[PDB]
Amino acid sequence: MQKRAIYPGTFDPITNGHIDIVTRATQMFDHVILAIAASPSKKPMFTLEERVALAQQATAHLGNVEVVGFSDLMANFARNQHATVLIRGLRAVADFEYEMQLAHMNRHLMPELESVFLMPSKEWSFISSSLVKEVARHQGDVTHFLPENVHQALMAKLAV
Amino acid sequence: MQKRAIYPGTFDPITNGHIDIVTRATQMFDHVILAIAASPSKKPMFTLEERVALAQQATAHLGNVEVVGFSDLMANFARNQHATVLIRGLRAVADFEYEMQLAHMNRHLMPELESVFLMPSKEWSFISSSLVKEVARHQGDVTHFLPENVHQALMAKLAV
Amino acid sequence: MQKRAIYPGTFDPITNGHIDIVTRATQMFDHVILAIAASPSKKPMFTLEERVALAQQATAHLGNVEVVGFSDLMANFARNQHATVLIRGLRAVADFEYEMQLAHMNRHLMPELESVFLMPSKEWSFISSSLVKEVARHQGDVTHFLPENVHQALMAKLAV
Amino acid sequence: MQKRAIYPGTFDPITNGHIDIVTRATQMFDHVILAIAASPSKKPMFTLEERVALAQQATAHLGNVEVVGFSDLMANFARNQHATVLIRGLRAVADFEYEMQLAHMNRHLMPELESVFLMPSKEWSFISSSLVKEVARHQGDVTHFLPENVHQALMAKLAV
Amino acid sequence: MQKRAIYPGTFDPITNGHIDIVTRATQMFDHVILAIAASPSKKPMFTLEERVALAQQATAHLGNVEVVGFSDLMANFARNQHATVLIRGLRAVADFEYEMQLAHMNRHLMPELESVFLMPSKEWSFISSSLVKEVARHQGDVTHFLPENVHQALMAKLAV
Amino acid sequence: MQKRAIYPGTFDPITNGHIDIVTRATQMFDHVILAIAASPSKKPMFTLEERVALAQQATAHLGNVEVVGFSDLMANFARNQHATVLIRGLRAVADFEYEMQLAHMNRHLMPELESVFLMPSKEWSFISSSLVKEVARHQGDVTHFLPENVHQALMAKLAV
Ligand SMILES: COc1ccc(Oc2cccc([C@@H](C)Nc3nc4n(n3)C(=O)CC(C)=N4)c2)cc1
Ligand SMILES: COc1ccc(Oc2cccc([C@@H](C)Nc3nc4n(n3)C(=O)CC(C)=N4)c2)cc1
Ligand SMILES: COc1ccc(Oc2cccc([C@@H](C)Nc3nc4n(n3)C(=O)CC(C)=N4)c2)cc1
Ligand SMILES: COc1ccc(Oc2cccc([C@@H](C)Nc3nc4n(n3)C(=O)CC(C)=N4)c2)cc1
Ligand SMILES: COc1ccc(Oc2cccc([C@@H](C)Nc3nc4n(n3)C(=O)CC(C)=N4)c2)cc1
Ligand SMILES: COc1ccc(Oc2cccc([C@@H](C)Nc3nc4n(n3)C(=O)CC(C)=N4)c2)cc1
Repeated sequence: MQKRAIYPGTFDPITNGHIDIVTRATQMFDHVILAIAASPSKKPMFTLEERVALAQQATAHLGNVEVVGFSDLMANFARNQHATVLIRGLRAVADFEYEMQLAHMNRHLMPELESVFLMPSKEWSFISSSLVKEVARHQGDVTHFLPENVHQALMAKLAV
Repeated sequence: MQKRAIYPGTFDPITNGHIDIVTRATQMFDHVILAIAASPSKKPMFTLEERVALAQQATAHLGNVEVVGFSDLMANFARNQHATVLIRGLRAVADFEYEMQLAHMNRHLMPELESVFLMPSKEWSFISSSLVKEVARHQGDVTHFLPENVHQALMAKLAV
Repeated sequence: MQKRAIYPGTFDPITNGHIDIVTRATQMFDHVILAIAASPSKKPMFTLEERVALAQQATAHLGNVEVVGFSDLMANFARNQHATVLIRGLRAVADFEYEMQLAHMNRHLMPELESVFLMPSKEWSFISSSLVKEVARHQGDVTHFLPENVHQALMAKLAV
Repeated sequence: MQKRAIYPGTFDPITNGHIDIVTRATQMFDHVILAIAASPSKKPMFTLEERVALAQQATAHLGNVEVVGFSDLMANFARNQHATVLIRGLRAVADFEYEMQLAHMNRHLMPELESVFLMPSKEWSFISSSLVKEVARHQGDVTHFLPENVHQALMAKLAV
Repeated sequence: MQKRAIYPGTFDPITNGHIDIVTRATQMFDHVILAIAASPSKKPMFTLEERVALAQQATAHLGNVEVVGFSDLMANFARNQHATVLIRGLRAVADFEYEMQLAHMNRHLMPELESVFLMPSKEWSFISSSLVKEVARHQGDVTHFLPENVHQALMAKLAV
Repeated sequence: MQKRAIYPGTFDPITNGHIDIVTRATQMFDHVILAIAASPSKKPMFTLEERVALAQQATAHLGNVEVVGFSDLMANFARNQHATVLIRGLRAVADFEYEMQLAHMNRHLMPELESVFLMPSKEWSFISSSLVKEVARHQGDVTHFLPENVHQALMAKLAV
């Protein structure tokens, strides 16, 4: 069906939970666009360029992933990427309720973009980019939760 | 029973979800005070005066609605408006849990002010003022979710 | 106003949580119909005649409560009773989810019947007729959760 | 791709919510197996032969749907059918919790079967086969929630 | 300290999730009573004598565990056993809601019994005795979720 | 078992809900460290020194409580305090979901630190330090929710 899926988010930084979801998406769809939202208003730890480079390196082993950045309305960027599948990761109820609101909003903005929720391994079901950054800024060991390239970049960013 | 109900919130800006709730309240109670909290600390998109004017225009077709602004403790403002009914809208679990805490707190502050939860149409069960503003600031079409006067005011506010 | 409200359920048996909710309803509506479903509850410990007599005695002090048995679809009975307000009690998240489904269904069946959710005192926010029956059947003290007449009828029921 | 997806359940009876989910699945996968469990549902109102015939007629317009009965563990049937995608529908939080448990269990049983959660239209986000049956058995109108053939079979079933 | 803790349930059958919770309890309290309810579970697959023998063998390596059958209200048995700590396991939101209701009820029945909630490993955070039984009865592999003796008894039970 | 428990948080300011939890912990464990996180990035109302002094005065009647401040990773501070028990308070689902993520993270950081959740009285099940501060800054009466010393300090802080 030459299916194109988009997996959007801030990925600040991309975690093993995100790698898990994008890997599951590549096994299901022909082409996956991992889309990184700039979102400067949220004051990200890494620049958009840094996040794109980290995600490209962390997904280099998957042949059907394309990493790109965007500052647009996500649904407009998905239409412009010719995506018909919108990948979401399902971890907690609080995330699920907010994802339900976003999916109904995205369906009003682009009805042909089908929201699909994938479930990560139990190993990453309790992690987030925010939680990993919080632990790391207090010098806690987060090597288990991030791709090697990302872990070294996070340590460097926090070292000033 | 000459019942007076208060429907408080930031209404920044008032949405079709809020119009739905206030319409249901006017069919049940003799007089409904739609109470707009100034809350400058939360940095609202619209000034309190702008929110009051938008809500007055959006509820002008309902004869038993009175739009007012407040900066007081909500329960003190409700007592001062002679309200005995406190209208809340019920959409998601995250909102419900926080509304439960506020209702127990409001009952300690003013036990005769009865919290009543009304449920909006399925059409507005996944929207919020925050979500509409987020979509609009990324140029997404939010005409369906707001009264006409509000939609034009929101576009003007974002146009700088 | 001259609002007619209906508060339906199995009330098997009526608890202090139900008395709390029906009391709050009588403070805001002119007439409250406490509607007892003829259908068996998940138990069903008390017969309809027992449930009606217990509810009548336990609400006798409330001048604007009418206790009535019904066997139809609740909305069909609410319609024939000219009720325009449907009282529901909200204790927790599990309650909320199921009550939201029922409220959207009741609105489809009878749109002129408005669902209103009231919150009981913290005192009764963790009880149900089911829990009370399980504890009492297993020789636990439930005196605090019931009107005196219900406590007497429950002891009589468990003795035989 | 040539992806084979399975959408299992009791479908007792198949509703407009199930038609919505199976339609979305046919738009993203080459072949969709709508798998009907031989096991009784919490009711079980319609026999397996009735459930299959109703689902076949209600999905006849979808060229890539195959309606099939099964009695094994769902994952055992998905495995023998060479399905690599497992379609689930997500309506609310109560659904989510139980579906998460089942998805982790299905991944343990058949890791090559990827669980995918789709969201139905807001129109069907508050219905289930169970709720439809309870309303219809109690003389309530459920026409809007069902395909025409199912509505006809349900009236015939309740008449006898 | 000399704290006596009680960990009650049907344990039909005892799983690796229950072993995980009882092990954590033995690491913090001097004596742990693993209390098996004589009452049938939603199934009830194993008889009380089978449930006790299985739990005894599966906890034999833990020196401070005492496996005991009971038929009374749990709090009545905890009281007579001089337990001051009541062990509960928390896996998900559905568990949490019901456990909160039970904990407030147990505190009313026996205030000197303190409810303590422990979290199992992520490995067992999505299993229950009910789910294990449904999968095994339908010819699914549940070996990973059970102690070896329980796995052997379950195969023997399903064979006849 | 000479058990040492740590009860960490921002306690900005310590409430009657926190006093309830720490009192339950002192009845179960030999020594309880009430650990106050500095967290200057969150812009606390009270300085770390003020929070420590308020908590010491509010827990002076409990002989086995030690109040200390920390700016470290919480798990490292717990190891350095020789704690093997981590006290958490369980009020709402939103808190529970976040507490589940923190407990799995804390278990990866310090597996021998056992997270234990205690449930406060129904009286404090709907309060938080944030909610009390919000009500107080709008001049609402919060005397019921705080120890006397804390209430007077909060009034003084808000009086400028
Ligand atoms: C499931 O819905 C998603 C998923 C990921 C998304 O990625 C991000 C993350 C941060 C910032 C942005 C910015 C650049 N654009 C954007 N587009 C939106 N935004 N924000 C909303 O707030 C709501 C909405 C429906 N569409 C996008 C956006 C929406
Ligand atoms: C259901 O309870 C509600 C509903 C709507 C409300 O409206 C707002 C919105 C934003 C700001 C304010 C300010 C001006 N006054 C206020 N009064 C409060 N506030 N804040 C709380 O934070 C908590 C509380 C119990 N009472 C009021 C307040 C409370
Ligand atoms: C908030 O909705 C309510 C509230 C209380 C109710 O009372 C009961 C309790 C038990 C049994 C019945 C029987 C006699 N009639 C009935 N009417 C229904 N029923 N069952 C459903 O299952 C679903 C539905 C939407 N309407 C009514 C019914 C519906
Ligand atoms: C998302 O998991 C699903 C989805 C739909 C399913 O369909 C049904 C419905 C009713 C009855 C059955 C019977 C025939 N087989 C079955 N297979 C199971 N069963 N029961 C469980 O209880 C748990 C489990 C993980 N697998 C299947 C089964 C599992
Ligand atoms: C956390 O509360 C618990 C935990 C485990 C328990 O174990 C079981 C399991 C199944 C059956 C029973 C029977 C024998 N006694 C019992 N005691 C109860 N029961 N049932 C209730 O239904 C509610 C309640 C508060 N106390 C006990 C009981 C209560
Ligand atoms: C149940 O887990 C808890 C409970 C209370 C805590 O106390 C606080 C409160 C605010 C600030 C801090 C700072 C000083 N240290 C810290 N340590 C952390 N932090 N932050 C996280 O964000 C996540 C995490 C797993 N460990 C600690 C921290 C974690």
